[PDB]
Amino acid sequence: LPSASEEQVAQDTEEVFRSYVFYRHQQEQEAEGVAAPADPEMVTLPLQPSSTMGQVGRQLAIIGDDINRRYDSEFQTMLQHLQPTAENAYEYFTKIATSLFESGINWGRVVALLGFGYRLALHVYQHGLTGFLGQVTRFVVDFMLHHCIARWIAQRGGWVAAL
Amino acid sequence: LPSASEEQVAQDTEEVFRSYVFYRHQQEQEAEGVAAPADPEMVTLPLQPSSTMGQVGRQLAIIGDDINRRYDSEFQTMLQHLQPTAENAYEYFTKIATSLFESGINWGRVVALLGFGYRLALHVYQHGLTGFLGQVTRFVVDFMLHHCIARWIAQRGGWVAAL
Ligand SMILES: [Zn+2]
Repeated sequence: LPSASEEQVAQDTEEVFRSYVFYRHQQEQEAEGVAAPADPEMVTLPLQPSSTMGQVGRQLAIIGDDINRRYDSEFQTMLQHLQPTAENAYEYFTKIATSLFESGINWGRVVALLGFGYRLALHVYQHGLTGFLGQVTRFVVDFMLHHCIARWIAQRGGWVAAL
Repeated sequence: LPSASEEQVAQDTEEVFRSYVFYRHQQEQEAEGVAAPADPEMVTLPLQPSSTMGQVGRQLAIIGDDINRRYDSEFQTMLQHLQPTAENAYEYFTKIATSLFESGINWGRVVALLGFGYRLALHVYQHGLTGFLGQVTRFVVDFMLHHCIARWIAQRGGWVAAL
């Protein structure tokens, strides 16, 4: 039977990324307590915990905690310099996302991209750019569609292959 | 010989919309003088006046002056209520763009979409959201790609068919 198409995977990315952000933020609160950076937008976003995509984004947040520390530490330092406008956010997002996939696609790099979206969203919020988390979501969804990441994931069996 | 593909047209939209915005803003300055709403972002954006897409966006700005007055007057009134965040801008953009093409595609509706992008960009700038004109450009480019407007234009002979 047919598994998810490129188009279905590309649509699914919205929910995977929202779920990743939610559970990653929850994990950061668990690990850092009152030291965790505040972003109420990441607590209140749309969530369907029991859905397959909700489960996938959660699992990527969990495994990301252990495999993404390298990509992450740098992201934090290399974002301190970004200005809170939509254009600067887009330009930075696009340069870094492009660099992550220059030598091909793998699951660790997909998780890195989700984590970079997370850090970017958090940074712009901390610098006063509210109402932008949906925009970072759309940056991620659209980048993965047009840069053939959704196609690659469909070829691996869809987002469920990440469970 | 092959004319522009869907993909080529979709890419061309960036330059068409930037050129439309530039020349429409110039026309508004010519018609309104010191009454024209200020948006320096629309004067300094990237422009290639002699290119085909630069010529097309200019022509759409000119013919738009006479055919878009209906769509426009309403846009101005119905945007007064939009809040300056990326999310609200996206949600409004998407609702209105969707409504414009619900009963199909024609050139007047394509110009209406460019004009709505113009008004939205101007509104959010006037309400303090700077650095967002590229974002409205990307809303327009991506909407026209995924809503098969670029495909329709390719079927008409490409953006040059609008000259
Ligand atoms: Zn797209």
